[PDB]
Formats: sequence, structure tokens, C-alpha cells
Amino acid sequence: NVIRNKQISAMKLTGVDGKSQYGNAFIIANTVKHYGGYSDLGGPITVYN
Amino acid sequence: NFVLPKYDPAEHGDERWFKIHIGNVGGNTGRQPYYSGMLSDTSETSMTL
Repeated sequence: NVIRNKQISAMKLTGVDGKSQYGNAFIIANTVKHYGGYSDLGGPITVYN
Repeated sequence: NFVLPKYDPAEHGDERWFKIHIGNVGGNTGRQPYYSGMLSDTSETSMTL
């Protein structure tokens, strides 16, 4: 789905904390659909540690 | 089993490929190239030798 290929890659990519961010609680989206924009590329979706 | 860190241009440098070498075996104490791999710049690499 969108779920794996987007949100788990969000899990894999990290930031300032220094790799890791593992074991943390995330508030993600159930289902995500196109809304608008010029051309529907990979598109912005975020997840929150 | 070895897990190798995500590729870093600073720590690794020019090349994302790596050479795993073997050491104290037989009568040769120095290095012998034992394996080659390609490092992942999106996640850490898992392999069993």
C-alpha cells in the first residue's frame, strides 16, 4: 500500500538525533489519497515522532 | 551475521562499495580479500558469511 512504501521509509530515514529513532511512538495516517497539485509525484507525507 | 552502517560520505568517503577481508588463517597473517559488498545509503546492510 502507500502505508509500507511511505511510512516505513519514514521510519528508516532519521535526523538530528543520531540514527536510531527506533522504539518510538508514531502518529501516522490510516489511509492517504491524492488531493491536488500540478503532477502527482511521490508527494509529501509526514510522520511524527 | 554482519550488519553494516548506512553509507556516509564523511566516514566512508568516495566509494559506497566495501571489501571485507580475512586475516589470521592458514599461514597468511595479512589481509586476503574475502568478500565485496555495496553499501546502502538508505539503510544498513545485512549479510551472513
